[PDB]
Amino acid sequence: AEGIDVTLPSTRVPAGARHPIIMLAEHVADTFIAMGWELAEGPEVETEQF
Amino acid sequence: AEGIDVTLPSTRVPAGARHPIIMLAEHVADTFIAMGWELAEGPEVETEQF
Repeated sequence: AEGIDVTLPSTRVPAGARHPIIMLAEHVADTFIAMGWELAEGPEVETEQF
Repeated sequence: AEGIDVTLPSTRVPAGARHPIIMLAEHVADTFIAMGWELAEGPEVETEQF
């Protein structure tokens, strides 16, 4: 007796996901960090001088 | 209209934590991987030859 349905849904938290483009950028970054490189940043609104 | 108490507890999931020793190993591994090194493994029960 005391038998339960072990296949009943147990996830009360909705499905979440990071964007694949962010995931690809994350994997690309990890590849270059593992080779000794670093991550630089820059503003989106740029001067014409640069 | 009456406002709510914005400081009421909202975290219904208990507090979790990774072990500090595991996190220190993660930071140590990240430090050497950022220099080009890699991570090698080995069983804990070893032969006396090795």
